[PDB]
Amino acid sequence: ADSDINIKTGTTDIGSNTTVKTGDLVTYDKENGMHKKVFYSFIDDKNHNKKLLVIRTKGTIAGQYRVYSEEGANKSGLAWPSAFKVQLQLPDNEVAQISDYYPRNSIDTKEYMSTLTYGFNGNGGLIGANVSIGHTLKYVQPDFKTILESPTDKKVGWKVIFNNMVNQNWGPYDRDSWNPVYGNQLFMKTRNGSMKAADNFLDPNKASSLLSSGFSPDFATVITMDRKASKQQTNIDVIYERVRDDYQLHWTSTNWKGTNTKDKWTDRSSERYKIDWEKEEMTN
Amino acid sequence: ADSDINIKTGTTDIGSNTTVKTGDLVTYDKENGMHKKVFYSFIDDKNHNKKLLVIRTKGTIAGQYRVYSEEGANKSGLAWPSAFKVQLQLPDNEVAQISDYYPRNSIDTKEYMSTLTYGFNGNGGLIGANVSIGHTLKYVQPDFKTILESPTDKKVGWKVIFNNMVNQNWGPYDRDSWNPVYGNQLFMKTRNGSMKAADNFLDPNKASSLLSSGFSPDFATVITMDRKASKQQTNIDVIYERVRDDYQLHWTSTNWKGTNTKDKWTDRSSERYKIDWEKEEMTN
Amino acid sequence: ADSDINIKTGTTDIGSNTTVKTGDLVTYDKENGMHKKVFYSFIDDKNHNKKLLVIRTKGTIAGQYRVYSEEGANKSGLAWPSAFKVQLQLPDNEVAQISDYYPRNSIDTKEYMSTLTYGFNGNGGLIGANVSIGHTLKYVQPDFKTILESPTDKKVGWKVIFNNMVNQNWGPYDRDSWNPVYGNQLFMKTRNGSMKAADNFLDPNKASSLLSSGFSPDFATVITMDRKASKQQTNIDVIYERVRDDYQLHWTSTNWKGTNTKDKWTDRSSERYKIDWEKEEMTN
Amino acid sequence: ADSDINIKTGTTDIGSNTTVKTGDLVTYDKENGMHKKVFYSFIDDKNHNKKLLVIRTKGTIAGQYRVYSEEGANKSGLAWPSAFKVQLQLPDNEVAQISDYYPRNSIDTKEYMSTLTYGFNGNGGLIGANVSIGHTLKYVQPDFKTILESPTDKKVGWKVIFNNMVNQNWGPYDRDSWNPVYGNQLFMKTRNGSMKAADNFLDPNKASSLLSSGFSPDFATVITMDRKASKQQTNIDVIYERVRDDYQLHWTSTNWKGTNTKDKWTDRSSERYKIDWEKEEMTN
Amino acid sequence: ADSDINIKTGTTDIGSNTTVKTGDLVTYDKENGMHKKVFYSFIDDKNHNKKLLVIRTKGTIAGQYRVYSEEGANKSGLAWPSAFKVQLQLPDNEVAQISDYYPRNSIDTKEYMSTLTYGFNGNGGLIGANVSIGHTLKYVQPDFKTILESPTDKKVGWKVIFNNMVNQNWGPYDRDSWNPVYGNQLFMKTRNGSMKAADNFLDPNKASSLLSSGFSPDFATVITMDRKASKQQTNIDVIYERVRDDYQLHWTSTNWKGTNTKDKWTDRSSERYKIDWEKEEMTN
Amino acid sequence: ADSDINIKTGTTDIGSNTTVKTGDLVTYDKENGMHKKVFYSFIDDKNHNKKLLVIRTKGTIAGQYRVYSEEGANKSGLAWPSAFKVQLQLPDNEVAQISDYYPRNSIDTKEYMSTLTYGFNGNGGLIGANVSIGHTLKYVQPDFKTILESPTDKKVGWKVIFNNMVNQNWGPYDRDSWNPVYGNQLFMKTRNGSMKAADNFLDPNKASSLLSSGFSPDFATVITMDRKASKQQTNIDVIYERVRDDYQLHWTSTNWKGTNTKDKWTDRSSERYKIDWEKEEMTN
Amino acid sequence: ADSDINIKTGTTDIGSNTTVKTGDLVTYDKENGMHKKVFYSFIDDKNHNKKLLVIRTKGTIAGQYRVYSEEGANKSGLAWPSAFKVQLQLPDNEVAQISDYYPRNSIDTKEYMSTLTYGFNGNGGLIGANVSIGHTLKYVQPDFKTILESPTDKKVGWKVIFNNMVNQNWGPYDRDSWNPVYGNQLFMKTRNGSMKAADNFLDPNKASSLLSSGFSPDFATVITMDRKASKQQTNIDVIYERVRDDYQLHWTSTNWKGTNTKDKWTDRSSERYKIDWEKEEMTN
Repeated sequence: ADSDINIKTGTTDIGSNTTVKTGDLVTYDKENGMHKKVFYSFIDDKNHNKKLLVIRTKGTIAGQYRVYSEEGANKSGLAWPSAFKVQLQLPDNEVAQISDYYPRNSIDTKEYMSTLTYGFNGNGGLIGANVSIGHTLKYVQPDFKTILESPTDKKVGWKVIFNNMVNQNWGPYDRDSWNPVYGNQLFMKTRNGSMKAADNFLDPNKASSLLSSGFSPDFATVITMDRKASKQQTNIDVIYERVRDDYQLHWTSTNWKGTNTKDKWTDRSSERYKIDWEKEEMTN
Repeated sequence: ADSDINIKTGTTDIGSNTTVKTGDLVTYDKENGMHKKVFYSFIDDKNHNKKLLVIRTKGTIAGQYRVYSEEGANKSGLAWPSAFKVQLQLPDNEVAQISDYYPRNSIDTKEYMSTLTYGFNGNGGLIGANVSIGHTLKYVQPDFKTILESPTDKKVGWKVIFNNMVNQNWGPYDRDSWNPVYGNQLFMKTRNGSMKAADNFLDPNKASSLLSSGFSPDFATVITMDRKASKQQTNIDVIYERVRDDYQLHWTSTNWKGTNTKDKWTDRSSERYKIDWEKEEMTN
Repeated sequence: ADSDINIKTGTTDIGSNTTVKTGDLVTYDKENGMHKKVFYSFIDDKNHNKKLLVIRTKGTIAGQYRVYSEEGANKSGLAWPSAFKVQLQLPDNEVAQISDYYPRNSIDTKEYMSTLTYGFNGNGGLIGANVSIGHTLKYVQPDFKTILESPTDKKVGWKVIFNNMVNQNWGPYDRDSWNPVYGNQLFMKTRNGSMKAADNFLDPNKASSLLSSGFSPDFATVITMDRKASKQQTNIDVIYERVRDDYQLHWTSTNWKGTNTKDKWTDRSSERYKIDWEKEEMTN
Repeated sequence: ADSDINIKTGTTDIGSNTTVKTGDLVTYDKENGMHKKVFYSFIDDKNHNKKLLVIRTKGTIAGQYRVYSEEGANKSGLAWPSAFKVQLQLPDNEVAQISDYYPRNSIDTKEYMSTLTYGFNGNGGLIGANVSIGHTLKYVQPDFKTILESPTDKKVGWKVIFNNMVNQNWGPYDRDSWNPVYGNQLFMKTRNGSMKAADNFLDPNKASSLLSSGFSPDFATVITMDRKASKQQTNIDVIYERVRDDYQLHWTSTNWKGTNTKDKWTDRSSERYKIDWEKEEMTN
Repeated sequence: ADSDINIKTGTTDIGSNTTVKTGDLVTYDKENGMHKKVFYSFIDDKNHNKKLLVIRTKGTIAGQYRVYSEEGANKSGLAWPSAFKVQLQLPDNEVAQISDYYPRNSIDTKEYMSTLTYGFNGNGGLIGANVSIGHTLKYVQPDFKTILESPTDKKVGWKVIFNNMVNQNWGPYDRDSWNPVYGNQLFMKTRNGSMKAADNFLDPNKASSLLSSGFSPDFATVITMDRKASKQQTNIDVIYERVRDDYQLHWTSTNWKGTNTKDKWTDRSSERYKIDWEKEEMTN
Repeated sequence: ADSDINIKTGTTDIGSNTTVKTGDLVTYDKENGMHKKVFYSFIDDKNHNKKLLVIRTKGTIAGQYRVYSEEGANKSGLAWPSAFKVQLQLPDNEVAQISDYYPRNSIDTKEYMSTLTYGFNGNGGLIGANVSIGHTLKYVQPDFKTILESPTDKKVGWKVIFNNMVNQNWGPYDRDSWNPVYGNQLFMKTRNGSMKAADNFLDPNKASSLLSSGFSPDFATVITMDRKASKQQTNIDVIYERVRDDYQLHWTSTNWKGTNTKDKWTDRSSERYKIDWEKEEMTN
Repeated sequence: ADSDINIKTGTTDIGSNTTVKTGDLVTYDKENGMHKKVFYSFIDDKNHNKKLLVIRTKGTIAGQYRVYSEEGANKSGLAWPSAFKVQLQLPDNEVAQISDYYPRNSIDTKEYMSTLTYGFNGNGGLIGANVSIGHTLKYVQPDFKTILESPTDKKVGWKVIFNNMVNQNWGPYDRDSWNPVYGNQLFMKTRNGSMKAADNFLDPNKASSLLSSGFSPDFATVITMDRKASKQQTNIDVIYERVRDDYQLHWTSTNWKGTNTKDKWTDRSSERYKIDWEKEEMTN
């Protein structure tokens, strides 16, 4: 892009020959098991008109993939995290504004084709099967899709939701995955087994790593502030969320039918913060 | 290209050993939900005869993918954005001129072939089926095609229109996608379901990310101005648009037939701007 | 190549530790809708015996893809650009000479093979079907082929002609694409439709981007001049062309048969220019 | 990411123009055969508010893949390592905190498709076989999955567990791999052989290299400490583990049926360590 | 290679910290339409014992792809270039010697294996069909093969000959391509057409770009000379060739049979040159 | 990894702004035909607490692929090297310790999924053929697998053993490769031939290059030593091994049955060495 | 490797901040048509204990692919080069030793798995067809294999032998390629033709480029010498070889059967040389 306009590389960039102020803020949630890391770097480029503070939202959010409760030798349920979210918010009254953020929403690329279709040899003719022709396509489906919640001048949000999961190397089961005979098969182990329901749950290790241990954010954001602002201080609200579902399962005495509610429980490890732009330091 | 003429890399470039002026202008639309970011960098290279101001049109445009209205337990509609556009315009009287822009329109590459065709073994002969031979091809179709509206010395425009969308992992449905029995199936959930029409709409998360939250421009442009101009100031008109369609659906008591009008509503978050070339600053 | 002779990289290059003169010339065609950009960079390397001026032919040429005329509810035509050309010419009397140019004409790579052929099991024998064996191949066909018109010491020409186009994801139709029953199907929408012919044309957005808006040159050239020339000035003739065709269509009351003439109309946005080698500046 | 916000590369980084202190600590387990390497590098960047000590956990853990015992000409067993783990722990009372770690848990990418499905030619119709359509998919399964145990402010853990193994180039056998007739076939050599059971074990060289010799960690971690801490010293607990299983096998006089217990034995080469932050040295 | 011996990159190279002399020689053939470009760069490295002059043979050779003559409404011919050659020669008496040249002759890589062959189920047995097994292979065939004519201390030659060409996307026709019924089909348009033979020739644009306009050399060579030579001057003979064939065609009143002679005509734009090693300049 | 923690590249590295001592030790085995090369480089980084001497084990080990003996017109054998090994050892009493080594043992990656399996159309149902489903898989098998012998604080060992070999482009024969009718076919030429057995051996050139000439180590190791050690000297034991097998073959008057013993003969070109850490030199 | 031990790149290398002596030696064989180029670069690194002279064996060896003799209208032969070899030798008495060489012998990588095999549906059972299962495999076979002759402290040799060749795009014929009916088909043109045998030979241009013109070595070697040697001079013996075969062919009056002898003739362009290590110059 930059070099495509024949501009020398790095000419239209920022963060050079200046004294920046980085930092390190670490916080842990003893109850929800959520790790927090908001590594920052203040930018005060002279050529750049406004101030900057690139916010790197590191850390991790645990999974808590465990059997929360059992209700008999044939009935039991499991709670698993379904959507880790980070909706950072900035108070309206503050003049500070979000101006750039990564990741973002990118186009999804398909690859469609057509193999063979003709009216044979021995054989007005506007059959409806004209769409019933070669339809070869291809694309990929990551199990967790890092979406970007539609931001604004105040709130920048992300949502890493559950797309689908493969079980027993058979069927890309998703958040609904309903089979009338067997119910849902998201984390099943035996279809017609007679084992204990609490113990008849798919092993967390042989599944996606995100569910078992957790997920680690690596998202980034920059907030821009007027250089001539009287008060060089704002409020950063960091919010780590989790959406546990209720993947219940019961034995119909013939096969195991399971039902999963949507967003049964939520967690919110919100945390206030203060930015000392004058000191170019994010106070803990 | 440059090195292919044996020129040393970077010799025929601009933006070196000079003092450039960058900046930051952020604006948000409280009603249309449109974000605006026009990050700029003034260029005043001595070897280069004219002035420059590379305009980087960042920001985002929301999607507003929601059920706008319902008209009964069997009839309802949805409004979804179809074409985000950025048609920046510059007044005619101003001597400032656009000279380069990215992205542009690139050639589309196919890959055609032929598998097998012959007159068997046991078998003048100019059958019409000579085109009915091996026709294997391959290419890709992004769901949103970032077109470049044919620019001029004043107006440089872009249009990120909707190419197609895949639903239920079955059929690359597009802006027309008409099936006489079922109507349009762009965002359907159940074909023969009996659920509420307002609630019988495909979930925004399991679709393209652009529709749900929105789309973020990353387009760039440069306007060149005479170095000996008496008045070192022009007018930049930044325009963010959206084209919501009207994807209604109704139950024929047998199956759900939906119709989508074209360009039912539009939005235009136009914004005047002033460039202080003398100050090498884009005033807010 | 250079390093293959064990020469240090960049040793046999030009454009280093010297003062070059770049520039910017912008011009627009109010009638033909053609943009012009001849970004230049003068080279006066001391080690290099001759002078240089690398000419970068940027800009764009509009498409003007519109329904030029209609001749009844069943007969109508469309004019679409078929070959954008840039034939720069330099007057013969001038000693200035072209010496290098990019792009050029490159070899086309096929990939041929053979799957299976044998005289079975139960089965002198020099059948003509010895060529009727495994014939698997593969290669790519870009829709617009940037050819290099055979240059000389005076004229360097390019021609970006139309190779083929895919319609309805069915058939790589080309500049002739004749089917006796249906005529030409380059930009058809309905084969047996009853809609208005002027409105029965394939949408420009769902086709190649070049036809709808236009095409943007990025070609480059260098002209070399004697360093001891008495008159340090020549004449650059920049020429942007377009070849609109006449893709008419008519309804045979059974199906739509269309005919496309070849090179029905042309445009030539020729422009004289003057090079001030003494000033190392391209005067507008 | 960094350059996507147009920041100059390396601007938002640490570890520059400062005097760091590296080191080398080597320790070996004469009994368990575990190698230990905790290569370290102290960081005291002035711009960075806190202290750092990036911990590189090199070394190796042997496999001890040998026939531990035999119980007759037809019955014998083998002990093989199933899960190498490194759960470094830091005492709670110490203010030192973990802030970043690599590797982490990444999304798993599938690639799903659909080949062909239609209601033929000669042939309401809501068959249950609508999911019985083209389901072409592909992905990769590494035999050892480097998982990241859900960390916290004190404990950062890893677990390189056994995913699956291919035997005789036939069947991706895993940790359960139960066939009722033949039992488990993880490390079998002959299915209906009459050879000695202790000698009827798959050769360690023609299997995964990890089991035979061992596995070498290359994991990394950084602990951050308050710069104004009164006591500049903490306690690093490095722990190398192993989980030997009991892959026994017996001859049923017709075929060899083997059973593998889960986590029969474990090893823990825990090692206390002391960090002299004042000296910027990790004492052995 | 160099770094594989642990040598620092660039240590065993030439052309550093020295004053080289480049240049520019341009010449055009007003009759044969051949462009000549012998861009040069003198090398006088002190560490290197001998002198150098790396010769870069740029320029182009036209195609002259036109209907040379017609001999009736059914008989006509076409002349097309078949082998562009550059055989640079240096006089024997001169002590100057060629020492390195690019391109060179490289190995051709195949990729072969077997799919399936077995003696079925129901079925000494040394059938001759043991070679009639899986023969899947793959490789590529460029249409023009840049061969390196076997050089010597005096003559360094190249030959870019015609390998094959694809017509009508059907059959990789080559320099012989004989079919008894239809003759040769190298540049045919209609097999059983009744159109004028002079006009019944494949369009040059829809074929390889080399034939229509021409081909551009980019070959390189270096000649090494004794540093203590009394006479610091030699003679460079640059030779650009072309081999037009005679692709005639005639109508047998049933189908068009064409014959192509081999090397019917040739062209030789030889050019003497003088090297002033003392001046480190290639005089025109 | 390093940059993933946002550390500047090269910050956590060693071997900079210091004076290192390299060297060159060459030795050849006149009898076993083993070449020895232990290229070294002493490291004395001030920031690094300990000393270093990176040991690069270059050289080669011959193959000696020849017909060692013949025992009649129908019986003969061949000796071929099966496992080149380099087990460097360091005496226990010496405080010097191995701390890092490359290559190491890496995970093996498969690629598995399913094509198609269903219960047809016209057709409780827990058939054992549920594993008999789409089992498409693929991976690579190098013929010589560079394993890493499980090291310790004293001995670091490698073993490049024979995985498999392809003969006659038919069958990936391995170290056992037993066919009851034909015996082993590792290096056979004719299955039912009548030629001399000593001459009926597969040509060494049309096989793997390692067997014919030999194999060249490129392995590396580093030993770390206490900086405050009283005696700055240890003993490096370099050992190059070879494991010739006995691939005999005999004619059963119908077909050639061959047998290959395991590890029939071995060679050990052990060599003592002395490191003068004080001189920073490896004495020959 | 180097950076894998966390060593800074280039730390354990040679050839830096020192004055090296390159050179240029050119020689041509007027009879055998062999070019000779032994480009050299002396290395005298102070840190490195020994001396160095990296030998780059450039040049070329002609092919002489011509019809050597004809013996009747039906019988004729062709001589073609089969194995270009470079066996450089150094006299035993000289202390100079070879220590590193490129290219070397590398492992060959296959890619094998199974597609489908099962005992059907309607169908102890240890059939011999258990090896008759999915055997999909793939790998590459270059036509000329650059082998490394097993070197020693004195002689370093290479051998670029003929692997196979494809004729008529049908069959990868090799050095034996015997078919009883047609004989050898290495360079045949017509199988049942009646043309002159001397003229019935495959055209050299439509075959591998190596045979027609020749092959160009690019091999490299380094010889190391004691720095304290009394006599700083040795003897380099450069040897370029060729192995012409005798590919005769005769007409059996039904088909053309050809026989090719092995190594019928050889050539040896040996050349003595002298190294002046004191002068750091390779005298011609």
